[PDB]
Amino acid sequence: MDNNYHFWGNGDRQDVSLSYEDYYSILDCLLDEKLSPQGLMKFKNLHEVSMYGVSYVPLYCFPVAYGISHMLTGKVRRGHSGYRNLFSLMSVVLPFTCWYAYTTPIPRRLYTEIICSNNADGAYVRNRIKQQKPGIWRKLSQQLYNKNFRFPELNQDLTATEFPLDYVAPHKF
Amino acid sequence: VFHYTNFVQETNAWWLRRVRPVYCTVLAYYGWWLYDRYYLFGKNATQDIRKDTTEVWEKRA
Amino acid sequence: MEPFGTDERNWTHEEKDIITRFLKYDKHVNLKTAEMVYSAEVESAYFGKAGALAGGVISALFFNFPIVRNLPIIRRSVIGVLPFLYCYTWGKNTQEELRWLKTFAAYQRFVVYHGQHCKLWV
Amino acid sequence: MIWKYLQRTNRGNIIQAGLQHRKFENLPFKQNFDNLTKAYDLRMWYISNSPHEAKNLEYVNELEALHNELNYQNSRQFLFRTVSFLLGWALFYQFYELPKTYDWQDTQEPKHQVPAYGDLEEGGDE
Amino acid sequence: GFETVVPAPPTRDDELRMIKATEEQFLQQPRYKLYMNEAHRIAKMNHGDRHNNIRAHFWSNFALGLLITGPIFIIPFGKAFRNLRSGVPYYFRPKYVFTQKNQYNQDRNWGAMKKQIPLWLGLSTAYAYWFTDFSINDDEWLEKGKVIYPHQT
Amino acid sequence: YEAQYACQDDMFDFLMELAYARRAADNFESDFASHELTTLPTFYDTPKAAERKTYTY
Amino acid sequence: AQTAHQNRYQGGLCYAQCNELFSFWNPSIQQCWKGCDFGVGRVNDPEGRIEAQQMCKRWAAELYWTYKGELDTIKDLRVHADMYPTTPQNVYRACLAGVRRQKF
Amino acid sequence: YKTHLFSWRWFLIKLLPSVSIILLGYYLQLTLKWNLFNKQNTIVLLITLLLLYILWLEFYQFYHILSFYGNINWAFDYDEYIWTLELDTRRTRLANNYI
Amino acid sequence: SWAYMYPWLKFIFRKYLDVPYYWFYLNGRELGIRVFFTDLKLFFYGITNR
Amino acid sequence: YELFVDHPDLAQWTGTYPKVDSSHGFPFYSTYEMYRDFQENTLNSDGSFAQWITLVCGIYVIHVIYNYMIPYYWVSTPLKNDEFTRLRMKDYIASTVLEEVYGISYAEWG
Amino acid sequence: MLATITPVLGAAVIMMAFDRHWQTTFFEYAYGGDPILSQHLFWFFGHPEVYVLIIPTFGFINMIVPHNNTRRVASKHHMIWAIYVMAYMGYLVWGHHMYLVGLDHRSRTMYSTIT
Amino acid sequence: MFRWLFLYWYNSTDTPSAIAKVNLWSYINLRLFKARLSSSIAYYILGLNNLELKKLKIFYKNTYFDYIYLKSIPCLFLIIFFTNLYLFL
Amino acid sequence: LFLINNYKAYKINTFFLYIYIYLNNLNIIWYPIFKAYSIFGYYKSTRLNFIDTKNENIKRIKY
Amino acid sequence: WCAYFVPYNIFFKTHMPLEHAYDNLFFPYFQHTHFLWDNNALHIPTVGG
Ligand SMILES: CCCCCCCCCCCCCCCCCC(=O)OC[C@H](COP(=O)([O-])OCC(O)COP(=O)([O-])OC[C@@H](COC(=O)CCCCCCCCCCCCCCCCC)OC(=O)CCCCCCCCCCCCCCCCC)OC(=O)CCCCCCCCCCCCCCCCC
Ligand SMILES: CCCCCCCCCCCCCCCCCC(=O)OC[C@H](COP(=O)([O-])OCC(O)COP(=O)([O-])OC[C@@H](COC(=O)CCCCCCCCCCCCCCCCC)OC(=O)CCCCCCCCCCCCCCCCC)OC(=O)CCCCCCCCCCCCCCCCC
Ligand SMILES: CCCCCCCCCCCCCCCCCC(=O)OC[C@H](COP(=O)([O-])OCC(O)COP(=O)([O-])OC[C@@H](COC(=O)CCCCCCCCCCCCCCCCC)OC(=O)CCCCCCCCCCCCCCCCC)OC(=O)CCCCCCCCCCCCCCCCC
Ligand SMILES: CCCCCCCCCCCCCCCCCC(=O)OC[C@H](COP(=O)([O-])OCC(O)COP(=O)([O-])OC[C@@H](COC(=O)CCCCCCCCCCCCCCCCC)OC(=O)CCCCCCCCCCCCCCCCC)OC(=O)CCCCCCCCCCCCCCCCC
Ligand SMILES: CCCCCCCCCCCCCCCCCC(=O)OC[C@H](COP(=O)([O-])OCC[N+](C)(C)C)OC(=O)CCCCCCCCCCCCCCCCC
Ligand SMILES: CCCCCCCCCCCCCCCCCC(=O)OC[C@H](COP(=O)([O-])OCC[N+](C)(C)C)OC(=O)CCCCCCCCCCCCCCCCC
Ligand SMILES: CCCCCCCCCCCCCCCCCC(=O)OC[C@H](COP(=O)([O-])OCC[N+](C)(C)C)OC(=O)CCCCCCCCCCCCCCCCC
Ligand SMILES: COC1=C(OC)C(=O)C(C/C=C(/C)CC/C=C(\C)CC/C=C(\C)CC/C=C(\C)CC/C=C(\C)CC/C=C(\C)CC/C=C(/C)CCC=C(C)C)=C(C)C1=O
Ligand SMILES: [Cu+2]
Repeated sequence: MDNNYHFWGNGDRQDVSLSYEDYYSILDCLLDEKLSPQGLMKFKNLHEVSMYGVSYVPLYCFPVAYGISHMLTGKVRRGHSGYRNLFSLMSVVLPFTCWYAYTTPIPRRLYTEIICSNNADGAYVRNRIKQQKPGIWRKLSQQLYNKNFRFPELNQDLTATEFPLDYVAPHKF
Repeated sequence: VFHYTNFVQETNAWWLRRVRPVYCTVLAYYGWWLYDRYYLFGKNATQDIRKDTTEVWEKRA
Repeated sequence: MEPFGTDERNWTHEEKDIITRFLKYDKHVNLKTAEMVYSAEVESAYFGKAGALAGGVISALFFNFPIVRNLPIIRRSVIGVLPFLYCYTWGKNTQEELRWLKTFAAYQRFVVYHGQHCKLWV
Repeated sequence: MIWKYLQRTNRGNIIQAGLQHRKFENLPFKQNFDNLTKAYDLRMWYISNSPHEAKNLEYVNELEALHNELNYQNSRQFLFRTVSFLLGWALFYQFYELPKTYDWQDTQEPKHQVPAYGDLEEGGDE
Repeated sequence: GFETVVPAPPTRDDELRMIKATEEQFLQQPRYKLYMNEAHRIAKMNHGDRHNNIRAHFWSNFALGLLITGPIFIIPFGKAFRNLRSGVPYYFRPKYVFTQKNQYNQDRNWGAMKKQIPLWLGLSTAYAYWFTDFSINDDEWLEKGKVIYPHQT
Repeated sequence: YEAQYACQDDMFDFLMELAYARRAADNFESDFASHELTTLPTFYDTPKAAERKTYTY
Repeated sequence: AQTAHQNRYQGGLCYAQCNELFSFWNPSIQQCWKGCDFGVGRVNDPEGRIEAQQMCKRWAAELYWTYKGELDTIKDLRVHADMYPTTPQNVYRACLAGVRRQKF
Repeated sequence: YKTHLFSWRWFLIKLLPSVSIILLGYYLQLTLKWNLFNKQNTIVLLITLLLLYILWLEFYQFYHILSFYGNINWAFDYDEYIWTLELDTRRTRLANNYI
Repeated sequence: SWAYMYPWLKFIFRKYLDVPYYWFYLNGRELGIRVFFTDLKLFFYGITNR
Repeated sequence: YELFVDHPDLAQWTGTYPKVDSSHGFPFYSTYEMYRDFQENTLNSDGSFAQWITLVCGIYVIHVIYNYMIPYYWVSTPLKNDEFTRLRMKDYIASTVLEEVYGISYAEWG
Repeated sequence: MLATITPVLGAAVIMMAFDRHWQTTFFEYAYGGDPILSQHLFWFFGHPEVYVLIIPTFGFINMIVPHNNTRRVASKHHMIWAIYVMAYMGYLVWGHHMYLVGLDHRSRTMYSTIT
Repeated sequence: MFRWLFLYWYNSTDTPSAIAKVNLWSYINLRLFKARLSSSIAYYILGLNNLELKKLKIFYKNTYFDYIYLKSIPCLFLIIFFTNLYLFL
Repeated sequence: LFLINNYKAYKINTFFLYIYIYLNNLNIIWYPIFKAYSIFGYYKSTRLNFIDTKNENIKRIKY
Repeated sequence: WCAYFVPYNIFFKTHMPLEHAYDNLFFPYFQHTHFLWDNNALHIPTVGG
């Protein structure tokens, strides 16, 4: 528990977790004219954080890919002599590690604020993700229901008078 | 020998130790003067206005 | 005019058939798009049978090939039919790929024509 | 007693490390990469830290052969691991449903595919 | 939001009072702090003061981390260079320059240092960033950019 | 008039053709603009611009 | 360019006050300096201040096309950092601010 | 919005053959010390076939790229009720031409 | 062979170019290293949860 | 001296003189010709004037970059709030360079 | 200098050929082309080209005068450094052939100053 | 195996003229590795009777991180103290 | 220490130690020299500290 | 089959590119043509050799 829990870019263990790919996909189906200035500021701060985060992700993945490439080459560490094979084979191993990292969702205070806000901006973003990005919204709604968030857009809504628009995954009642 | 230095010491050591400091310090003071003039305009103006008396300032106006 | 992203669902056979029939026989589509779809169909129909015929010939040869001929019938037929299966599946796959690629290009043209993309304008 | 833990350094941090005896107490009966590299390291350290010329030169001769054997073992390991990795990659991409539903906005240039400026591009003349 | 009442234009006495306040602020401006005369001068100076406080805290935390992580992580981490994974003690493994390392444990000590020093600095900076608070100079909504005039202060 | 002054006749004709196409499509930049979500934040982006602005005599 | 001093440093405290009032890229600093010059030797007189204000009105009118009554019907005469001399009203407000800042 | 981002999931499969070739070449280089010409002809022929495959792929892509600039279309003359082939130049973003 | 992958480099390094100077007072924030060390923790938590 | 004895090529590249002394009479086994371009084309050597001119040009180019190149990338899309202010902020530093502004104070020279 | 500058000229000439034949519109302002880019690329090599032509001419005199004068040449090191400074500073003055083309005053002033 | 050039070249018995009698040239006897000087500076100065070699050794190359950290503790504490003084100032 | 020694004999206790030892034994690495000088050059480089003890370096004036 | 049959049918018997021909490109969709390229016929020696 660091000493910067106030920081917007920071996150908590139980905060809403969203992948970088999911965030970039969500950016596609949103319009700035339909967001309040506060929501626009939230999105701008989120982009400010993501600008550094996306670039740093390969930095985080580098050691794992380097170790995997060494293991693939063998049990011999030949230093400069093996750089050609190490970085030719690592040129495909590191993309796999970055793929896994990007598919891995990470919690963020900005993510939870933008998604779970109980205002017009929150409703708008949730509805846009539900309509234009059903695949992402299914997982997002499952996560929200598991984390005890109740909204009319959630497919797991037990007090709704209209049938869900997507498959409801198994969960504990 | 270990002390062989790849530097042309013919008048270069004397220049760098005697002529360089003088004009380099002159340039440093000139740059500081420019920096202060540009950035501390308000303080300098206030000090100048407070140096002289009200009557002389009225006469100048 | 459809969901985009890795979590989305890839085009189904029924959806592709419906979309191509819509492009062929709909009134809102343009003559150029209809011609594109028709040309796709006619120019793709060939590979489906070309691959099958090539596979048949190659399998007929491989049945009498030096080792397949002396192999027992249980091994002989199975080994000799492999080239036919490979060529047939290749022909069908290439036919479907060409037809679907050109139909998808026609669908993109239709979407641009009717302004149904949220990030495309003149 | 803070000095007794900060300024007092362990004997192992200063004195040269000895030979890990358990590493050689019991060894497999296979002339494999592990035994070959153990022998290589032993001879290399002895050459580095020994003043005996007669034993070092023969140690160098044996170490060249050890290097060749280790190169052969590494070649086998590289072949096996690289082939396994390539086959796994091919099988993964064969059995993996590649997403074919990405946005195609980039491939479309409505203002360029149909020239918006029309005849005004050629000269003007108004 | 709602708008406040706009006062009537100041009289000559009010103008003189504002001039005196601006003169006092200019005099109070430190000599060694180089800030240009502009609408954002006071806001910039406040931001710089907050950044200086954060810098002080960060460097204190960095020094404490260098003091602490050494005996806890780096020194134990140097025990891994005593022997190679094969069990033989550490020996020099040249890359392209066959450096002479006749000095006792020169090879082992230098090899351990090459990894310990970067590790020491990395752990110290991680400790500093972990235990340093930026709350003072953090503005999520960027509401501290409002211009403050010398006479208002 | 400002645009006419800043643009030569040929460039103005190009932009007028673009304007005709856009009007015929009935397109407003607001319903297509989504780059604000990616633009970096600034003091001018504070949710209270009236309060951000400071007025004095 | 149109002020009374070959550089802003020759001008007294009024120029520094104008620089503080307006942002470094805001060209209304020049209009504030013009107001300072107009107010030189007039701010300390009840009639001189009104004369300087009329001078500001004339200066704005000569700088930009304006109609009779705009400067009289200006709603707020206060000036903010991001106010630029793009209109007669802005020019007049900057000139008035400079006149107010002028001390002697 | 014209960012021109290509999928890595699609790029890696295309990239596989080249890394396979370079790895096979390194293995051949390493094994040349204790192997004979006849035995290594297997690796040589595998590398040759992979190189031929990559050459075919590169040629196909290059042919598509060079054929882009020839814009050929069918135009339907209604008075004659006839389709006619027409050729025209291309207009696109200069980044595409540079790449 | 990686020639046509320059759009990713542009997408990464254009957002760094568009950042303005710190002392021009547009946002008054620099979070590079802070974001690095925070994303380490965030990725750790995300992987553990996943 | 350690660099010269261990890695003569790098010592020659850096321009270090042979640090060993052959007073005993036997020449060293790794002597090399001196590459002194780095130490000669310097502000403190025969290339002093060339390096002064190059330094002046480099400072001018750095100023040109700071004023004209980096700011060009700050704004590349329409801005909702204070677009004109944010554009003029970057335009001021480039359009108000003293190069084409200073001189009127000494206009009597011409 | 020729090694440094030749690829730029090659690329510019190749782009000209592509525009002429394939109509790539690299230098057509209608759809993003930059006619002034062609001039920039050409002159970037053109000025170093004339510098390359001239620089060898100085050596003839620098050799002949000492030979006939039975005397060492004056400040050979300084002459070498002067020719080098000219060579590697001629890469920032290619715009003096483009003053009036309409380039920004900042670049114009930089080119004039270095020239 | 020689460290000094003068000792190396004083009395050489493995010269080509001597080795040509046996016509055997082992690879281990290469002049490239035959002699190598120490890495410490050594320079000759005039003595009472002849040149004498003096060695200039400045610092050791085998210090360890524990010693370095022990030497660095005062600097860290001084940094902390100065920062605290600034904060309280 | 007494408790640890008491539980040493248990096979279940030694199972984790055996797993750790197996993992450690599966962690060996080789560090070849990739310079043309190779093993003999490395040996000659390391031989600095003992040259003074060789016969050829003993003081022996020809005259 | 791989080097002569399939390339022949994919190149001459159809003007429709395959997916891998342009999936990485950003051109609009278009068809091929063997009779509007390489007027010098420089590809004949290449293919033959
Ligand atoms: C008649 C005939 C009969 C015939 C009969 C025949 C019979 C035959 C019988 C059969 C015979 C054959 C038998 C064959 C047997 C084969 C099997 C066998 O024996 O083993 C072979 C083989 C033995 O190894 P090897 O291949 O021979 O190689 C040995 C080498 O010595 C290795 O050398 P190395 O040390 O260099 O290794 C490189 C290493 C490392 O390389 C590196 O990357 C490191 C160095 C990088 C240097 C360059 C970059 C440095 C940058 C700075 C880094 C600073 C650190 C911080 C960085 C932060 C980010 C910036 O690389 C990796 O590890 C890469 C993968 C990393 C995965 C993620 C991390 C895993 C560990 C997690 C530990 C968690 C602990 C939690 C504790 C909690 C306590 C409360 O087995 C394996 O190694 C298997 C490994 C498989 C992968 C395991 C992945 C585990 C992932 C776990 C994730 C957990 C996540 C959740 C954590 C939650 C925590 C709370
Ligand atoms: C290698 C052998 C081992 C020994 C060496 C160690 C390892 C090598 C690296 C060592 C050198 C690192 C660079 C110098 C840093 C210290 C400089 C200094 O003492 O002057 C005071 C100077 C100013 O301090 P301050 O104003 O008091 O700020 C502290 C406050 O708490 C406020 O904190 P804050 O969070 O707000 O950050 C403040 C900072 C924050 O500024 C930023 O935001 C900049 C960073 C932005 C993010 C990164 C963007 C670029 C990378 C993109 C990567 C893309 C990958 C590709 C992705 C796609 C494809 C896959 O902004 C400022 O205060 C304004 C000045 C910014 C200057 C930045 C440039 C520094 C380097 C150039 C000058 C020095 C020469 C370096 C020579 C080359 C060294 C390698 O120090 C800093 O630069 C800030 C503090 C940095 C952290 C502490 C560093 C302690 C030193 C050991 C670090 C060991 C490595 C681990 C950390 C990583 C490096 C930072
Ligand atoms: C940005 C473009 C990026 C392009 C990326 C392209 C990527 C692909 C690359 C592929 C090609 C790689 C090979 C390149 C070969 C180039 C040709 C060559 O020379 O090869 C020789 C090479 C071998 O022939 P060689 O005769 O043995 O070569 C001898 C050496 O070259 C030695 O030649 P040298 O004897 O003539 O040595 C001259 C050197 C020797 O003199 C020196 O040592 C330099 C001075 C050092 C001391 C300075 C001290 C100053 C005082 C202290 C600092 C004062 C400031 C205040 C701070 C201190 C306060 C106390 O002095 C100079 O001329 C340098 C200027 C020094 C001024 C320093 C000013 C510093 C101020 C800072 C800002 C400005 C920095 C400018 C750069 C400075 C130099 C790095 O040729 C071949 O192998 C055959 C030809 C191969 C051609 C290959 C294809 C080339 C394609 C090039 C395409 C370029 C496109 C872009 C062009 C336009 C860019 C703007
Ligand atoms: C007239 C113009 C040319 C027309 C050619 C027409 C087509 C002919 C095809 C013939 C193919 C070879 C058949 C050989 C059978 C016999 C073999 C034998 O006995 O072994 C001996 C020996 C080969 O011994 P081997 O043990 O079999 O060698 C095995 C080696 O592993 C194999 O190594 P090697 O022998 O090939 O070594 C030579 C080496 C050296 O390389 C060469 O030899 C170069 C070959 C270039 C060929 C270019 C062909 C152009 C014309 C195409 C077709 C034209 C239309 C034909 C008619 C219409 C269609 C029916 O070759 C290479 O390594 C080449 C590498 C691969 C390159 C492939 C081509 C380039 C592709 C990339 C660029 C393509 C675009 C153009 C780019 C440039 C643009 C400016 O062959 C010879 O010495 C030559 C033949 C025998 C001597 C001549 C006997 C007759 C007397 C001469 C009559 C003709 C000339 C005089 C006319 C006037 C009379 C009064
Ligand atoms: C069936 C059992 C009986 C025995 C069978 C004997 C095996 C025969 C193998 C023939 C290999 C032919 C190599 C052709 C090389 C040129 C390819 C080319 O240019 O591409 C055209 C065409 C491709 O044209 P395309 O443009 O449609 O490419 C399609 C691209 N994708 C895949 C993305 C859709 O080639 C192919 O269709 C496949 C080429 C594979 C090349 C692999 C080279 C290395 C391995 C060779 C096989 C080794 C087998 C060894 C025996 C094993 C027995 C178990
Ligand atoms: C050791 C002596 C040190 C002396 C101190 C000075 C040298 C310090 C180190 C070098 C950097 C000098 C930078 C000076 C300018 C900084 C500010 C700036 O660029 O803006 C002002 C001006 C720009 O002014 P402006 O036109 O942008 O004005 C800004 C204000 N408005 C917008 C209102 C107009 O800079 C220039 O004009 C730079 C022109 C390029 C060449 C500059 C050469 C300076 C003189 C030679 C110095 C040589 C020092 C050598 C030292 C070592 C050898 C002894
Ligand atoms: C040359 C190599 C060594 C030196 C390296 C450096 C060289 C760099 C050269 C390029 C520099 C940059 C300039 C680029 C110019 C590009 C020009 C261009 O696009 O022209 C292309 C030209 C086409 O130009 P074009 O002008 O016809 O283009 C048509 C476009 N319109 C209609 C608008 C005019 O094509 C050729 O030159 C022909 C290439 C034929 C290749 C044939 C390959 C066959 C492969 C066979 C194996 C595969 C399997 C099948 C086997 C079957 C066997 C039966
Ligand atoms: C969210 O969580 C957090 C973060 O994000 C992840 C943080 O960044 C931070 C920031 C702060 C930090 C201090 C970073 C914390 C980082 C950590 C814990 C990871 C880094 C850890 C290390 C570098 C330590 C590594 C070292 C070791 C494990 C020690 C290894 C020791 C070994 C192998 C001993 C070997 C020795 C022997 C076998 C003895 C041999 C003896 C002999 C005599 C030889 C034999 C001889 C004979 C004769 C037999 C915090 C606080 C945090 O909580
Ligand atoms: Cu020129």
